[PDB]
Amino acid sequence: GSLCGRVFKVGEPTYSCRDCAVDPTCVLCMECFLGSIHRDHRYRMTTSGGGGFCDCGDTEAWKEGPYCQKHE
Ligand SMILES: [Zn+2]
Ligand SMILES: [Zn+2]
Ligand SMILES: [Zn+2]
Repeated sequence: GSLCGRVFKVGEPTYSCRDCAVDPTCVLCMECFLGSIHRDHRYRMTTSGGGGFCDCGDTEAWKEGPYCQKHE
């Protein structure tokens, strides 16, 4: 498996799963979030200030479902 790694653009929607995130900075991009188990979870969408990365593939960032359909 691989890691997404996408750099967030100013104003890009970011996705966090409150159930599976190891800490509050753990964030997924749109196309990963919708191809993962976390869409049926308690989640939150916030706008990125720019920078940071999509945490898809980072196994230590998630308690469950560290990968989406694209990256697994
Ligand atoms: Zn991503
Ligand atoms: Zn992904
Ligand atoms: Zn989740």
